[PDB]
Amino acid sequence: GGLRFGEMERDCMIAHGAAGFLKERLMEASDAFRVHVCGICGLMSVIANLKKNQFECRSCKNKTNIYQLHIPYAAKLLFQELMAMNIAPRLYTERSG
Amino acid sequence: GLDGTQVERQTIDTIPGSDKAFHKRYYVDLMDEKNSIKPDVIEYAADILGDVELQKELNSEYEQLVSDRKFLREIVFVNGDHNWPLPVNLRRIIQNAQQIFHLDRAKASDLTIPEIIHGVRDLCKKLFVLRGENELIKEAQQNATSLFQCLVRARLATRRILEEFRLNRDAFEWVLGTIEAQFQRSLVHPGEMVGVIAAQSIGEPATQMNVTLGVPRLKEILNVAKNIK
Amino acid sequence: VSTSTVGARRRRAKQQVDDEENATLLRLGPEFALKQYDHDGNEHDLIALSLSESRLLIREALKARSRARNGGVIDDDELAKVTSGAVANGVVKKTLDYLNTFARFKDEETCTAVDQLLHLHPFEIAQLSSLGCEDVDEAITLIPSLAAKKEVNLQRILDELNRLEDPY
Amino acid sequence: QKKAMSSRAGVSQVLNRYTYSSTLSHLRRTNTPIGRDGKLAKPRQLHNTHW
Amino acid sequence: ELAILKEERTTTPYLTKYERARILGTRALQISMNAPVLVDIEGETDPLQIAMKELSQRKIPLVIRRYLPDGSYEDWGCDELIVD
Amino acid sequence: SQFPYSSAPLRSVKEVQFGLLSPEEIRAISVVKIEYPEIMDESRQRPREGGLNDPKLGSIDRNFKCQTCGEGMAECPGHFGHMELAKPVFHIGFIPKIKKVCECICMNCGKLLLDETNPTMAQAIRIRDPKKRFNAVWQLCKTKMVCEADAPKVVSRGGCGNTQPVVRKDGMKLWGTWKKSRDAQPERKLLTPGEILNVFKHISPEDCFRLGFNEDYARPEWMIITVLPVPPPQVRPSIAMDETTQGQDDLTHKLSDILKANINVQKLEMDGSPQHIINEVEQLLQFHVATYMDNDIAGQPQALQKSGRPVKAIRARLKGKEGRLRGNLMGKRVDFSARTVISGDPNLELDQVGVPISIAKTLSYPETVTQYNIHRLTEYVRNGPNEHPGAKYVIRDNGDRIDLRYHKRAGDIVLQYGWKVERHLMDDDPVLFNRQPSLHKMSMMAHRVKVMPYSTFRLNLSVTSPYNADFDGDEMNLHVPQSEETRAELSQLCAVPLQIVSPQSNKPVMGIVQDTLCGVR
Amino acid sequence: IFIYQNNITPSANKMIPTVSPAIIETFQESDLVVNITHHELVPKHIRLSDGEKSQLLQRYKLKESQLPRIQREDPVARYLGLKRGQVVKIIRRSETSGRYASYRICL
Amino acid sequence: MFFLKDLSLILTLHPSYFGPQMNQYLREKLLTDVEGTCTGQFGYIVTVLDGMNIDVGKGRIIPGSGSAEFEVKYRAVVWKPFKGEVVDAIVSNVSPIGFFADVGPLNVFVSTRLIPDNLVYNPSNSPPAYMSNDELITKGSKVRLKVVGTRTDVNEIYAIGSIKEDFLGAI
Amino acid sequence: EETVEILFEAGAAAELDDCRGVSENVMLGQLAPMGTGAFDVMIDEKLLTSLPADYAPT
DNA sequence: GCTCTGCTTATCGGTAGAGTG
DNA sequence: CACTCTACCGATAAGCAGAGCTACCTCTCGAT
RNA sequence: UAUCGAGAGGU
Ligand SMILES: Nc1ncnc2c1ncn2[C@@H]1O[C@H](COP(=O)(O)CP(=O)(O)OP(=O)(O)O)[C@@H](O)[C@H]1O
Ligand SMILES: [Mg+2]
Ligand SMILES: [Zn+2]
Ligand SMILES: [Zn+2]
Ligand SMILES: [Zn+2]
Repeated sequence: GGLRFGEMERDCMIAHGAAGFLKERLMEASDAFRVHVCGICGLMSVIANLKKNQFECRSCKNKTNIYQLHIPYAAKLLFQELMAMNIAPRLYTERSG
Repeated sequence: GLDGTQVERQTIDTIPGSDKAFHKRYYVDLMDEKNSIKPDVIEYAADILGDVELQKELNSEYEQLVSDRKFLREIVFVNGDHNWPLPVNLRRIIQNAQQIFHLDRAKASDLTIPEIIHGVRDLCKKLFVLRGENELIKEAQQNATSLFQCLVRARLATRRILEEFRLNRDAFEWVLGTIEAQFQRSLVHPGEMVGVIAAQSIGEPATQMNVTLGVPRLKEILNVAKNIK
Repeated sequence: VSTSTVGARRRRAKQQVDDEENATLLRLGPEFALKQYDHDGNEHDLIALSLSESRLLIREALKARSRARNGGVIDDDELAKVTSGAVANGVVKKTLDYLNTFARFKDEETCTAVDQLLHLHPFEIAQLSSLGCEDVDEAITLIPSLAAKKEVNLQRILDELNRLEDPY
Repeated sequence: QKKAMSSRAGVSQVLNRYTYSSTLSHLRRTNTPIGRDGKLAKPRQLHNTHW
Repeated sequence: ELAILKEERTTTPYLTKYERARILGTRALQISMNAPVLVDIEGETDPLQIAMKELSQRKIPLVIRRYLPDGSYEDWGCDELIVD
Repeated sequence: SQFPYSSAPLRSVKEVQFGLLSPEEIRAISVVKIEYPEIMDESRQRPREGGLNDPKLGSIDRNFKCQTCGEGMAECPGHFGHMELAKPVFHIGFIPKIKKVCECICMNCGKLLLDETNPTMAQAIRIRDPKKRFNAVWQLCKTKMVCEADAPKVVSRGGCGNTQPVVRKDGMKLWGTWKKSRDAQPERKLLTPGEILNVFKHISPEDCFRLGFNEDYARPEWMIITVLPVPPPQVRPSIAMDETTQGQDDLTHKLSDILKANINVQKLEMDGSPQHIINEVEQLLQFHVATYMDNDIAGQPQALQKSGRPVKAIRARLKGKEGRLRGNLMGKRVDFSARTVISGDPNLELDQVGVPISIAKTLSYPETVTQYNIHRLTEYVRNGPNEHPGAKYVIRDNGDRIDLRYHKRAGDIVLQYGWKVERHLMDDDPVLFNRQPSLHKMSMMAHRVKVMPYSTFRLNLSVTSPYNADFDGDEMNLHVPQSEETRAELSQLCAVPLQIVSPQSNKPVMGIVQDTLCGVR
Repeated sequence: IFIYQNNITPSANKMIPTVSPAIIETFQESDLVVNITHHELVPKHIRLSDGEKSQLLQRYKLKESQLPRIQREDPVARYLGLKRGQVVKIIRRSETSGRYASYRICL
Repeated sequence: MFFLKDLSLILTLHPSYFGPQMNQYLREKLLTDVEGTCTGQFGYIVTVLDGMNIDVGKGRIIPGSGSAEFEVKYRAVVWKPFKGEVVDAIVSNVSPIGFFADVGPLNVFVSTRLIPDNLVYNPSNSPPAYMSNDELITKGSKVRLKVVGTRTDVNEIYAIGSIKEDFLGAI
Repeated sequence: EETVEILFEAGAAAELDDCRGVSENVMLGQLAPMGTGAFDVMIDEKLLTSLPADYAPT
């Protein structure tokens, strides 16, 4: 197994201002994952065949406005668990105010 | 605007003492010869006595020190405490200049009085915490450095520089350059996560520690308890 | 890969079927709305280009790029060689020859005359210039959007357009 | 078994055999089933009557 | 729009400890990927060492974009920020 | 680099727009309808299409690619299904909010019981924050017990005149009591989810806003469940107790229970329904859909597994010290870490840490191959994973790792510039060192490695104080940065010498101690 | 300014916002026996003019919601009759700098 | 149908390209990558305006990879066809199933069922053409067609025409 | 604290989360706006032009 | 199993105003 | 013009339920 | 190279 980098160790790296190190610990050294999201509806509802080079969010009828994200696997899991309870957590890559 | 690692307890020398002892240390009288600067510590001792235009400077110096003493005694530190954490340890800067420039002796200083008063007064305008010409920025900058300026003026007074520390021109310009550089180094750096640092600095001692005290009292405060013990 | 100024369009509860592109009904899709925005956020009317306008811009841009590469010192087959890559040489050469044989107003003198004559949707303004016509009957057929606008002169427009049209 | 919650846990334990002294102590141990939720201190104190 | 003109910059003219650590690390990474180096490389060939040499000569070709709370920003080159 | 190439632009998340999933949207994103509670085809291997492990939901198997996206189990994110419910049920999380909305609007036509003509009510619509607006509105409309047909000549506001109920919550059920006109007899009827659903669909867009809801993202009838999103197997994996014995996740069983209970609601209203049975069977569908999401409902028994323990609902997955946020997102277990007993060393520099050889051969750092280190790194590769100073992997620009344990011709490897060599941990590598509890920032400081025999981590005695370490069994943790950027953060921000003075009290946190302090006197 | 002795009925208390643009303020006569702004711990609060407030917001590039706040019912806000949106400037002793200017905006 | 469109392209630059001609490299790279390519969303990007003066902006260094990301904003002449749009063309080939007509960048297929009945394919004629009595559609004939369908391959677009309507045909 | 209640209320009120906090970015695996993350790093095209011409991209 | 706070229900007047002699 | 007699909103408690309860680490044992 | 628990321990 791997050691637990717990919340108090997180706080220590915040105090150090070591943002790169903390990101790396919690991604490259753990559960970093790539997901595809729809640029319109913000859900992880994209069907992505990478050898065929084709992406589509069927709900939005969208094959062009599609982004990939690097997030913790446990974040992908959290968001799917919220969806299973009828909560829509929409991940957008641009602001609007 | 300072980083917690960059301050040390220093005494602000215009706060203690009687009005007589205060006047004895800081006032220079170019008229009364026995209340002027000693002649063996300066080269220009002859051209000093009687100069009313140079006495106007020394009056503006002493009036400022009196303002400081009044400000510190009536507004900031009513109970008279004069030892406080402040940046840039002035005692070390001076004793290094005394060693670097061999300020031993019994040697007359070539440092003229207007150089001291204008040098120090110009220093207190280069201690930039906040930059910008906006009226509010300049006001915030003056408030941010008010206490430190008093510490500086209380040390770098004409009489003390010449009689007590015995600085020459080379050493005095170095002290000014060093103070300015060390003050910049003592500013907190943007990006500093002072929230978590505050949280750990207060929380860590608590893990190792007829009015209520200790942890039960801390809990009453932080929880904003309605019925304290 | 390459994207544009129009963004957003986040999901709404109600769908829309006023979208299918029909040039007859002036439905040009989400990219070619009447009001566009430049790279500074400023509002701007859609820039639709007649065959004659487009011939001037493309030819000017290609020879201006060639001059800039030469530090500041004619033919379409030579002008299309300014582009980079055989795919670009192809599309540009095929586009110039098409414009070379269907641009009525082949100079900027006549083109600005047509510009002032016409200056009404930007799509129609480019169609009237690109498609030579004899009568009003032929214009409201090929461009069925001019139906309910109710403000002709159309005929003297077409007459001036056809008179301005140089021989070949 | 069907009531494993609400039932008390740890009443039976694997007999400690690390060393002889530890076996003797294990056979003479007692348990107060108060919990760990609700701190207090009173049942944890060495009461005079424990003498 | 958001960008603050050089003449109206109000933020500190010194490189911060956080800017220094990120600049050194970022530049080190770029050097190990064979980015053009702006100083002579003698005996010290580690990416971090070369990056520290460029820093000491004000030769790291990077710019700090300091965001202010309202979203506006000042670009400062590492050639112009003061290094202790 | 370990992710296969995708043409989609890589971006980060700048905004999260929360809301509810409409019934239409739940169906639009679904890749399969879930109808059959039998997980397996017929115990004849493979999963039953339309069942809870329909392969269209995604691949969790090393040898079967996903039948929806074509990707292996590593890339496949999982895809949702949908399950149509025979009868609308409450969302267990939203019952108390549904109750508040019912008391706000007319339970007949769906109009806000008060209008902008009412000055105080006109003040409440001014509130910019949706949550606060909803409360200010609800504080007014709760007591309005009649839908007014007329504004306060006759000017009509569109009201219907009906009296409003006094709504009370009773478990998963809402009861409304209308006071028939002095005092007479009041009749409390049940406010079914379906009844409330239809009333809610008649709320106007303008009244939807005044209630703090959102026409596109949080429409108030989406708090009633008519179609359930079925999460993919990635959310609810199976486990194998003894190689050939596999059990299902608590969520898989609970969705089976919802599916079974849904079928029995269809089996009643079409044939043998003794009424008092229709209410018992519909109530059971409400139960399974509620305890699937939240199994700590106060005042009623928990859903139980046949083993007797309570079911692990989704709500319990996310809360608490061990839940999804504090246990998997704010902190987590990490690679390139180590732990062992600590010892003191009078002959180490303040900023060093002595690292056992075995630990230094297990941990690694991926050094990029350049002209300046290719000779050095080839030597490490020849030494291999078991001899120090050595190396464990060679990483190509494509991402393919070469495992140096199984490469019998390691001497015939040629390193290309731009490749990476995962070499052993070596002297002066910066590492983050840490003793729990991590009470302040100098509980985690960067030390310079010194590789040493024997199995303890070695500390200079003067760093014991900030760590509050001693050597009576204490253990400490070591973390290895994996890039030029994170190495530099350790050496340039966290290194021991940078930490000698702490901002806590503008004074040092390290001094001379024990033997050296006794001896110096 | 209406000083009462014991209470003001909630029904009569509603006659207070029905009288704009004129402003009615109420004080219990007890609460005024001591002037609280004369206390050591209450530094001098000075209301900013509409122009001074704008100058403050631009210097910090601030929205109003990003300033520290003072409640309308705050004893010193009531003493000054602060209305929603108005800002006080507060000059204060400081043990690290001697003097520090704090700004609060009224809710 | 020609337009002026404001477009942009994200270019990622590897650190070995962090040299003295970086901006000029990106400007050439934009042109090589964008000119002549087709998308269903904008159409054919024919030529980029003011290529040698394009403002490439500053490159953002991507944390963890060292590479720099530029957003190169530009303005181009684009050509996209539309269903319903009438356009002129030049026929490239004639065959028993109709003819093919070059409308600028792309090629349009007109099938026999979208050709008026009196136009008869005559292979014996030299050169081969669809003929009538006063009509003549051979290779190189100016024709006016109506785009009745656009199909998108994201590489080349495919449009099917018709001259089976009023005012359409040879000109 | 109150993890699930916060998220239910956020859905029902269509809360927009601008992801400016430290915790947001930690849980999204993104460089947090703190310390070394409180600014962006750009490439200095002007300082690169002092290199010789043979260093130029081809 | 124990402390706290906020939120959801009864009691308290308290008036404040038409019905009254 | 002196009386009550009830419809109001205060201000009460008032009772209630739940939410929370240091960090990291080791090992054995039983049930599914 | 399982999961859920419990118990005993280390600093
Ligand atoms: N239950 C616990 N929870 C959290 N931290 C704990 C702990 N038990 C021990 N620790 C950690 O270990 C330290 C205890 O050190 P010990 O070795 O137990 C006593 P000391 O005060 O260092 O020495 P002494 O034996 O001379 O009195 C605590 O200060 C903390 O750092
Ligand atoms: Mg110990
Ligand atoms: Zn979508
Ligand atoms: Zn899949
Ligand atoms: Zn109604």
